[PDB]
Amino acid sequence: MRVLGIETSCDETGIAIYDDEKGLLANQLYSQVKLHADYGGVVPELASRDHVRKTVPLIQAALKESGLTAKDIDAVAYTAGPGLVGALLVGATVGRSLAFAWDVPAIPVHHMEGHLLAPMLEDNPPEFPFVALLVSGGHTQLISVTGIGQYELLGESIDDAAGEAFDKTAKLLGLDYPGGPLLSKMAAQGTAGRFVFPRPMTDRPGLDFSFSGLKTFAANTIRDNGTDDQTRADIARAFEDAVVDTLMIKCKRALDQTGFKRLVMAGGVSANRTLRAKLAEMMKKRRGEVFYARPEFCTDNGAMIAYAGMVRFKAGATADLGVSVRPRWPLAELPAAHHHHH
Amino acid sequence: MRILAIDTATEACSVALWNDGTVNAHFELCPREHTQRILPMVQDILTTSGTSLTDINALAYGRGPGSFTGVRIGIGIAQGLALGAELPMIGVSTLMTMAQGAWRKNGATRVLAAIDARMGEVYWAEYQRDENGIWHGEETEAVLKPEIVHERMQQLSGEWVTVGTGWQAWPDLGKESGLVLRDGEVLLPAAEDMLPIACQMFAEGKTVAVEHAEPVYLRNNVAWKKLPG
Ligand SMILES: C[C@@H](O)[C@H](NC(=O)CP(=O)(O)OC[C@H]1O[C@@H](n2cnc3c(N)ncnc32)[C@H](O)[C@@H]1O)C(=O)O
Ligand SMILES: Nc1ncnc2c1ncn2[C@@H]1O[C@H](COP(=O)(O)O)[C@@H](O)[C@H]1O
Ligand code: NA
Ligand code: NA
Ligand code: NI
Ligand code: NI
Ligand SMILES: [Zn+2]
Repeated sequence: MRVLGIETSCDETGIAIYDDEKGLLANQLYSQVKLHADYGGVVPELASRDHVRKTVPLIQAALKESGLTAKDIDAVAYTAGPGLVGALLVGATVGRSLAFAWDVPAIPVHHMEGHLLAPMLEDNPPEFPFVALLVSGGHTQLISVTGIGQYELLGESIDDAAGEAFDKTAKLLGLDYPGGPLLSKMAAQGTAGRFVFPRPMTDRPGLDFSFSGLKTFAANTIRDNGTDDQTRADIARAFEDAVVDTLMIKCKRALDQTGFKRLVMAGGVSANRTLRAKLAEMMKKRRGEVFYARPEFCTDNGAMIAYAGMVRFKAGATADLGVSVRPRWPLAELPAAHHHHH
Repeated sequence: MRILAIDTATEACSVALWNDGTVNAHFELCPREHTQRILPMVQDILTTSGTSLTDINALAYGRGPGSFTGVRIGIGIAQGLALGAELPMIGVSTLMTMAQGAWRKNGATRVLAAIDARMGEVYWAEYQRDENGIWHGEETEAVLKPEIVHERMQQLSGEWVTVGTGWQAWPDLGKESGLVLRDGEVLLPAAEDMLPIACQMFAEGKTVAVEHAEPVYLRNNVAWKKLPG
């Protein structure tokens, strides 16, 4: 069985082909970095425009890369949400009509479920149950995962997602949009403990997050200190260390509250090297295991969609001819289903 | 041939099929329902006409202008179908489709097409049909403020037919233009009126492969101001 997965939820066009026996047969990506860099954020209208330009040639490149023809595709899966309504509609309209013309089932996919299942594309995938730390640009959530579509929300951000927080602070540091990975490289050149940022919501018990207060602490440290490369790197490190320590403390609490020995980390921020190292470090001390996707499957991609597409197709999540997108879609709303990973 | 036409650029949702001699058409008002209605509409017209997607020679699509989302639904569906069934694509102007509609209804040969573009502007076009049925004026397509439409109207003469939502939004648009204006009785584009334009385009080999399909938005200043420097 093969599934063509389509990802167009934000500012990245991801196309992939997943074989349930052979694994991933193609993976294509177009990032809209250059388009949104000038504006310091994602302009939805420009994002939807670039998705139209890139969707079909990336479908074409993925069939060429895999040496596959139409008849080799068993189903078409597309991100139906969450994300930008305009961006989402491009992937979903192309995907639904392609499925119709190819005479194959169409699979609307939850983008956060794709992120959650991205470690299943690597060797030694996690077994159920596990705690999932979904940490991207749009979301920051803690989920108790007992199976496919059995997602209990343990905690979430009350304000800014860890992704937005990384991007907002990097903007203050003069870095271009999105600044999350650049702030990380800048942080590696900094002195440990030069500046100390707070670990928000770790004073009292609970699994909810807050990161807005960290931007404020960064702006106050920038204004009150030296303009040089070294002071900026120390600021970047104290910011990065504050986020990672907060995410680790919350994960510890989630694992202690659930009693689970498995931690899955996914979403764009799960590409962060300091976070991958700290969570791996914590899991070894607890005599548990950490699971993550390759850094390129942490950020928005088509591989996670063709995989979750394969899972939802075997579960029976098929769409009729209507095309529908959900800019907001809770992980709790997804139906319980079996996991046929073999 | 066989040409399938699709349009979702405005409040309307339409499908049409030219089965060589035969025209099967379906037009409906779809506010807030385009994505729910367009594929069942494509399937119905294929069922009705007794044609299969593989037996279609070209896919004609509403290239725009109009609603940004609407134009994209059109190109998105059309791209999916053309990629899936390996079909060439024909991008048809929604302003020219209305020009054709006015000719179909009452023989209008001189059409001033105006779509409400929102933001106080209209998508404007001056279309003139020759003896062989070709609409001249594709070069006049622009997103304009009513004062600039007035200026454009000052450089014209004679009798013209008005078509589109821009005349509905601005009924005094042609006031003191110095032209003779009659209602074209066309408010929205219909996929049925894309077919004769597309038949002509196919014959002339003015068809593109699915990767070359392009929308015509006319309005491109859609972003908030760029960062300082
Ligand atoms: C469309 C929505 O559903 C939405 N999608 C996204 O937010 C795009 P993402 O690829 O999942 O995550 C991008 C975020 O991940 C951050 N990031 C990426 N790599 C790094 C790095 N090494 N270090 C730190 N931050 C990093 C980056 O700054 C950015 O804010 C969502 O998943 O909610
Ligand atoms: N969330 C959405 N899901 C599906 N169709 C949509 C969505 N947003 C807009 N559309 C369609 O696009 C048309 C034009 O959108 P607008 O430019 O906002 O007037 C609407 O009348 C809807 O049929
Ligand atoms: Na096979
Ligand atoms: Na068919
Ligand atoms: Ni149906
Ligand atoms: Ni199971
Ligand atoms: Zn994402």
